[PDB]
Amino acid sequence: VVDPFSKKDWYDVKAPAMFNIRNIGKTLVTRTQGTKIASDGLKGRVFEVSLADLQNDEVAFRKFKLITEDVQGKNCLTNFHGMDLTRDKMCSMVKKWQTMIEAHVDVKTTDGYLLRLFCVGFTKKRNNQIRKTSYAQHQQVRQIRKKMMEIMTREVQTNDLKEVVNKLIPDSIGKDIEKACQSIYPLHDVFVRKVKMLKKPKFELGKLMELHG
Amino acid sequence: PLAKDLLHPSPEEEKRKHKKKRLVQSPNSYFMDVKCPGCYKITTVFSHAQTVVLCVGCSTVLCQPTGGKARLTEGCSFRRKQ
Amino acid sequence: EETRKIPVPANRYTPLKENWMKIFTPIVEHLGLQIRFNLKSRNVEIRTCKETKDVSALTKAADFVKAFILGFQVEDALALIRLDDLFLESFEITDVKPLKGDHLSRAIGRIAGKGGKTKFTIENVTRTRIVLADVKVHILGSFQNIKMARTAICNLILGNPPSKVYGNIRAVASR
Amino acid sequence: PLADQILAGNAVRAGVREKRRGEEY
Amino acid sequence: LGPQVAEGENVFGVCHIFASFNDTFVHVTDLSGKETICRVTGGMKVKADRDESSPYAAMLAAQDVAQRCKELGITALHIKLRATGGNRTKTPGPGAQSALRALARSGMKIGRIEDVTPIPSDSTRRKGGRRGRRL
RNA sequence: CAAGACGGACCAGAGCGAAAGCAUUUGCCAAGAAUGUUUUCAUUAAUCAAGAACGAAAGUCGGAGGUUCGAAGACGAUACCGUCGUAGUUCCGACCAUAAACGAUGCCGACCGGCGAUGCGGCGGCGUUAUUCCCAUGACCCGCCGGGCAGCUUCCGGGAAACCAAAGUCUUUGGGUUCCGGGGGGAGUAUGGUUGCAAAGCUGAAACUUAAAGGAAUUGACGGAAGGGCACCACCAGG
Repeated sequence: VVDPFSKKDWYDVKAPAMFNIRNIGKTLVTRTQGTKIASDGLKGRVFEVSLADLQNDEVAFRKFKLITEDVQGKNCLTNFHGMDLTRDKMCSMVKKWQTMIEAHVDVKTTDGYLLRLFCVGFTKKRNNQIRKTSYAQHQQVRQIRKKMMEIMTREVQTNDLKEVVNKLIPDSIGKDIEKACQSIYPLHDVFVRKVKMLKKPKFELGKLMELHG
Repeated sequence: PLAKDLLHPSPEEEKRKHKKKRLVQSPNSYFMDVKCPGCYKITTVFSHAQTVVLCVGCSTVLCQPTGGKARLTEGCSFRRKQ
Repeated sequence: EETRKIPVPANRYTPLKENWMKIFTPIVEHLGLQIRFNLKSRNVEIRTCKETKDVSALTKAADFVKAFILGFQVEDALALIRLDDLFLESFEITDVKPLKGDHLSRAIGRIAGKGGKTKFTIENVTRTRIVLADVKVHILGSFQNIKMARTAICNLILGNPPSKVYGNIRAVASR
Repeated sequence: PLADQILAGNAVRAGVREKRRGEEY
Repeated sequence: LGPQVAEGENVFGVCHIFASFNDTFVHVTDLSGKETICRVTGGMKVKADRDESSPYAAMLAAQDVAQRCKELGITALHIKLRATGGNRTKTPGPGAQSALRALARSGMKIGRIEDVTPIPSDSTRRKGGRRGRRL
């Protein structure tokens, strides 16, 4: 009987300073009427904004998860939550005559953000190859999978969340795996594809500030 | 075909065949003298050996067994017999 | 300005180059859009310019090349250009019945028939176009003709003989 | 073609039919 | 009324074009998917079960959200197609393609178009039987 | 957040296992083929009754669990369809021993055409790559051998033919060996015996009846069906 949208107000949400573009959009939240506080309803929102909306010249097939947990008077604050891949890229990348290799770790970083990682790799046909298919044998698969697990863990465990997300912008971990596995079997297109975020420590306001600058 | 001297085949056809399917069968393996780089001793080593042959005085490894022919240690010199 | 990205599979690269001269020509003389063939990412980039009008045709331009990606003929793809309300629906064969191995291979055989006669008969009667992937079936045509062709396609893969489906679909053509 | 087949099924054929029916000095 | 954004920049929302076998949902919400704005079904427009899932039903459903959104200030929408998913089909039906073409006629600038279906690693058993197909 | 299910796309001219069967990562356990061998024993071998081991799905007894699906069952529309849902579907502990359990095609051995592709192992060789890699090593390239899976082709021959590199080396008929057939019904029925909690499995006739039963390829009629054409002895608009 009454229009609800006229009662609602807006908030300006922005990404942290680690991207070239900081503003990401606008969010509509119901106003506070004493029963429920608008900040509490904004404390548990997870966003999905692609990478190309954050950087100009970078690629588009990567998606980032941003958790929203703080507002500062028309200044909404965001934090990293996870990273995925676009489904249209993933379906096109899986061809037929090549082997798909998985690897996952449960890595704990230096400031408590326990993450789960997933990686995928594809064998590469050589330029002078006459054979149709390029299948990697099972022990070569296990060797690559063991190498994939150990390189990714040693890149995150000794690091905190600052330079880890700096590695994810050009996918430097994928460039590391492709470079380091040439001795076993030539990989074609290796990428970290899914980042999860299991165990969150006690929330505090200090480390969020240098993330936002 | 249908006329070839099966008693006198060409020697290139013989080494191509399986070792049992030759006219009179003969092994593909051989014995060889190996000079250890760390000594001057001579050791007779089977080409398809399955155990790590050690030097008689140096007690160093000479060959490592593999699926087929033995993999000699790098730096060693070998000469086949006969 | 607006831009769309269209992936191309590796098996579709050969007919895309072979039928290239008849693809960009309707885009430039009649549609007024600029396209490029990005070899580095294997994508077809279609984008606007200063010479384009009729903003409805941008989505039609994306559906133009997407039909050729899935395997439709070129002349069937330009049939989407000059018509205004044509839709494409796709479904896997095992979306309706669990078929494994040899049973799945014979399901594709009943859709085609000897020399594609069963597919061509459904193609000619419902005035649609049907292409067969390894397991996917794509149908392009007007919405009421889709449901008529989908009904005939499903009854083929149930195991009703192609003689009965050939006879029945010609009687339904009288409506 | 699909569009040729639809437009042929939407319009009417016409044209060829010859019907044979029917001074100086 | 509306967001306090100048004419140069546009406000982006998302939509969930959930096109099942029976109707077509057009659900426009915020970037988080938490605050909803407009959601119309196939039963909003035509009171007939014959054209419950028709492209004409989705065309009217998509347009009426588009005239609704322009006084809320949002003239830019991201696209999320969705089929039934799970055990059932994966490619979205013609209702989603109709609604996508319908709401683009309102002149709103478009964002990113991509497919989200509930893709299983593998599902459980099919609703149809061993023998049963659609018909 | 929980509960159980099951491992897409990669997944194939593929691989393993005695068959049934076998697909997320990692650790362990004991197995196995093939290859390589100038290693050891020296005929230790092939084939089958009962017996023994295993034997999909469904089903029968005891527990655990029930997400999904769903025989029976209850409604609604018209045996086809939809909603809900018992037993069952999942695990362990015992039974049952059956499938189009298929190559509708015993096992072991000798001989007999071609090709170029694949999986594993082994050997040999110019070269490209690990940002011209500083020797080896993996990844490709070329060739050869062995054992496999699986194609295409052939006046080797064979066959009723479809077709078969075995279904060939068969009236020019004998390598060794097991099971089993004898025109169609009566009939896997009656009885007996035996195993099984049961359901049922294994073995199993006769009297009588009948001139057929059946197998392999090929079209041709075949009431008709779909397309065109012609006609005021057909119609439309009319007299």
